Amino acid sequence: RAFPRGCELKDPA
Amino acid sequence: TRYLPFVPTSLVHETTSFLHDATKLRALLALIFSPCKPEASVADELASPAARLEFQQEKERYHAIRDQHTDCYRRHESAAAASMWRAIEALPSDLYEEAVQSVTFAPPYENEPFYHERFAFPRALMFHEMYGEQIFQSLSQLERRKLQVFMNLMHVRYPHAELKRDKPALFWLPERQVLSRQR
Amino acid sequence: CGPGSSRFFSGTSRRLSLFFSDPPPAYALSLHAGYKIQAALCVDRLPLVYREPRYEKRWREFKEQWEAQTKNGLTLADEITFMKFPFHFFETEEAQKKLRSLEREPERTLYLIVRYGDSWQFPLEDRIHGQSMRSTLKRLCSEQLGSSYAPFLLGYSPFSYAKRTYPKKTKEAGILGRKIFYYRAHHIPGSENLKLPEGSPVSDFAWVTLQELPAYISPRKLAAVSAGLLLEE
Amino acid sequence: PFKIFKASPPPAPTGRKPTGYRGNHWHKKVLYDPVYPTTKVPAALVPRYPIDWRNGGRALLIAALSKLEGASALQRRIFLRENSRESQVPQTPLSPFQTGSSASGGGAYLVSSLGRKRSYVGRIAVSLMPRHRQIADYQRVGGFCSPRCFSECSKELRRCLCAWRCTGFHEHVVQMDGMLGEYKGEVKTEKPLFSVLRRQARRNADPSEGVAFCAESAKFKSVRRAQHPAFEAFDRQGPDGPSQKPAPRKEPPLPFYSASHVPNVPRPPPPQPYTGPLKVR
Amino acid sequence: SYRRPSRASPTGQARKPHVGVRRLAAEYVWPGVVLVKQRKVIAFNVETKRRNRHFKLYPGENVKVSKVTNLVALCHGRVKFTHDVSRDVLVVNVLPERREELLREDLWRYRTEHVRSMEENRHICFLRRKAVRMFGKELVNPPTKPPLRPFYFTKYDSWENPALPDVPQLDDDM
Amino acid sequence: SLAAAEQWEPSPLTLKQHQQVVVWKKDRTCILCKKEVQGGNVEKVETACEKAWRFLSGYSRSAHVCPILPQMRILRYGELPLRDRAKFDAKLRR
RNA sequence: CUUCUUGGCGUAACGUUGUGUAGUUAAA
RNA sequence: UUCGUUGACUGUGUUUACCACGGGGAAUUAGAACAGAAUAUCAAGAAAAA
RNA sequence: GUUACUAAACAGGCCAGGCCGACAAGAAAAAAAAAAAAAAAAAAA
Ligand code: FES
Ligand code: FES
Repeated sequence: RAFPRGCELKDPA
Repeated sequence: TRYLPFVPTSLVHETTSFLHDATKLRALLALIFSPCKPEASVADELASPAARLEFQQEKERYHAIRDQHTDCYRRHESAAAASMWRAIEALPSDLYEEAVQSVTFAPPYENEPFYHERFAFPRALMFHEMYGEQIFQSLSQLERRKLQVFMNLMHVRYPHAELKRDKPALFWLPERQVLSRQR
Repeated sequence: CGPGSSRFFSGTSRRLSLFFSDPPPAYALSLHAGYKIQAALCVDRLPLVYREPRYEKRWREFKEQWEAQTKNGLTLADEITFMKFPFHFFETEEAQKKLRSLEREPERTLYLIVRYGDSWQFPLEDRIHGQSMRSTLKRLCSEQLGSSYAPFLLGYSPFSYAKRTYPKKTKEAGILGRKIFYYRAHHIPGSENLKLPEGSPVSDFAWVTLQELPAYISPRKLAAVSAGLLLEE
Repeated sequence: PFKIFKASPPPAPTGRKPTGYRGNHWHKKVLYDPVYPTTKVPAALVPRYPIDWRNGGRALLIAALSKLEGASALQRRIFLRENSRESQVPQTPLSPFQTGSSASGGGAYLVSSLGRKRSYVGRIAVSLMPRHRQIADYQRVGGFCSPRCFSECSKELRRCLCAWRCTGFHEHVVQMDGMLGEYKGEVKTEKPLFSVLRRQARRNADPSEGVAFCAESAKFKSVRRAQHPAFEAFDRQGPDGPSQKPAPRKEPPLPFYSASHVPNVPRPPPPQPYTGPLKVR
Repeated sequence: SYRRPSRASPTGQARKPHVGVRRLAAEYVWPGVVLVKQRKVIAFNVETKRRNRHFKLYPGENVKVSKVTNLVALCHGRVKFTHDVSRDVLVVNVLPERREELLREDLWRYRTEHVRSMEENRHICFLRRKAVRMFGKELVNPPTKPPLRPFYFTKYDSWENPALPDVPQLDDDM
Repeated sequence: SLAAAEQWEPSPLTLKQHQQVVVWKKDRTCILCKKEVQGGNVEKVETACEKAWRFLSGYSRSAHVCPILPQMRILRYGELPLRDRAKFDAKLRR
């Protein structure tokens, strides 16, 4: 199953 | 009427003069802040590297040996406390109330107008009373001077230790005469 | 360990009342879960002479000498050293140039032990229903040890407790056993020794050190009391 | 004399900031309430008398006495108290090093100090007594032997001998006397506290029963009368059941009429916690 | 000679306090929403008063305390209330959840309940919560349209306008 | 036992372990002394600062005698970790 | 092994706008 | 401890509780991002045979 | 799921519009002891 993304994956890298 | 505690200057004349005399004040302050060597400039040293190295070595040895020695006493005290609390817990609920009251217990004071007798510590049980003569005979010159000064300052602090016992009424005055006095 | 009546005594009343209650007492007893409540007193005499450890003396003397060399010690001015009080004693060296005895074994600690017949134990008394353990201890002192013997009590709380269950025949009488609470006390120096009151259940008394205690008291009682007894090897 | 009609001293005036005059800053909530924060009183606004010999010279004399006795005695007393309050059960011996193999610590004070990273300088600063309450407490229990002699030495003139030469076995005597002489009941105060509360002894469940001998059966029997078993249970365990009528009136009925059914306040306060001794398992 | 009070007509107090809850149970809120309005001023004999204003509520899970002691939300979720028997006060919590349809079978999660400690309050919030952030859940009929427009433009916008395009919802998990 | 503890003769290894030592919490400069320090550095108590040694030994009633006294952490040599002991062995040799 | 704190206090919170003082324009 | 410190900062982003409007101003969010500077606090220290 | 806002009358009365560059902001740390006694220093950090 897919998983929700963490705080790291939401920063403007 | 109702009275309030007080200590008039006349009954304590000694300490007032002691603290108002400039030279005695200077001596007391020097004793408090001894030594009086300066500590502001960088060049102010009251010791030397070798001197304080030897002092540190001696202090470390002393602390190590004292910790090695007193640890057995500490363990024994821990065991004794465990036993005491176990016994108190084993006591019945009727005796619980008395078994937690400490030596100095006394019923509350009433301002009217298991406790058989007042608590009084035998003066013969004080450590310095039991071993006063031996320690005094084994003291040094500086220690004797220290004891003398300690005595004299104790007396200065408490000129009326016996007078309070003898005539306690001299230290209680009415409100209407106490509250009307400036500081 | 063995308090049996044969080893305790035969043909007496007050002594056997405490340990067996075979001659029933004249007062009301106090049971806690079927065990009679008793207070035990453990009076001690502190050493009469003072001993100081070498490391303490060495540290103190070295500090005094170091302070003298470095000129960092206390001032202690003459104006605060000499002001003519009745207790004044100081004077500069320059001006000077111009088994029942309390005195036994003064370098150790002693404990007062009591002989109930052939058994060596500590003073013991029963608690009468409704009275304080302090009152029980006072009665113990005044009736078993000496009418004028009043050692200093260290507190209202016991320092240890012990239990003893009676045999089948004795427990059939309605009392399962006796539970004892021990209390420490100090023999005030300069106070008179014991003087056994007439009719007191005590047969004899002694003042023994910790080392000699096991030579007289049973290992069970020693185990019960050693946790609270002071440390001295 | 000793017996006297003492006057109740007037309360000391707690200062206040000259602000917030229209609000009630003296709610009875506990610091630090998230929704009822307490207004602080700055130390610079607490009214204090000007310094004279009664408050300053006495402090100087007590400080000189402490100097003569040595700050090491005060440090040792504080350390002994702190270690005693935390080592009331048998501990395993603790060394201060992972490989010393011979050095012993000297108390759980070591564990506490390591855990809190306590300030070596801070202990000396405390022992030097920079605060009024500290000097006042030294004037009262300053004696080294206080755990066993309390304030009896507060005026003794040879008291410094204890500080100078009370060590080893004598320190052990002081501690053993103090453990038996200290209080072990409930403390009752409304003032704030933030430290580990001193121990309160647990209380046993059963009480003691009085028994007297009866020769008619040659056995010991209870002193108290029989009563019905239900009455015995009510007297021993409590009211029984989850609900009962209130206590019957013990005073003669009032001649006048009063609305005794009315509660004291429209909105009663919250229940108070049980601060008394706990039971024994 | 009657002293007319200053708060007589026409100079009475225009705006009333309006102290109390401003969001009911199960309502959806986001950070910054004032759950309860409260004031710092306190009456001089509070323990004798009876009006409900004087007795404040207490923050709980995902709730802050304001300068004037307002209780405000800190996460996207649904409101829940609890009763503290020990302190005899009401506690405001927010269970974190993403926007989705509020079903009848899920209403029990927002019941007001009795607790003895804030630890038990946190435990109950965890037990009633729907899902955790790190695992998420299958959203049941989540919204898909942009949010309501700013108040100063229009006060009476339409929720989930079918004429508007679908836009991603990437703010309600924070 | 107690007798052996009273008669204890500390070995030189034990004395070295009991050697006191200053560990610096943070970087800082002395205002009046101008000394420069780095956090985590280890020094001997005797030579680290004489003015601070005054308070640490009992010949000063002021805790501000050394301007960076609060940045000190006084530990015994035996308590230090192996890494720090090896790293600063040279400056702690006495 | 992401990050232990932080842009006052204020249970009366300062008079909005304007004028004046002051700030900004290698751009706006 | 008699302990530091000045975040009682400089800016970009028009999103947000309340609501006639004005004074987001009885005194709402990390608009959880971004560009600078500053202050305080680290962590680890495991293993004591027969 | 869920009971909470709400003082109109010249109704029964309240108001001091102010303090703080810091023991008043404030990191870390610390913080107030039953009864009785001693002391008569309005004293927790
Ligand atoms: S200070 Fe009281 S007997 Fe030592
Ligand atoms: S480091 Fe310079 S005076 Fe202490």
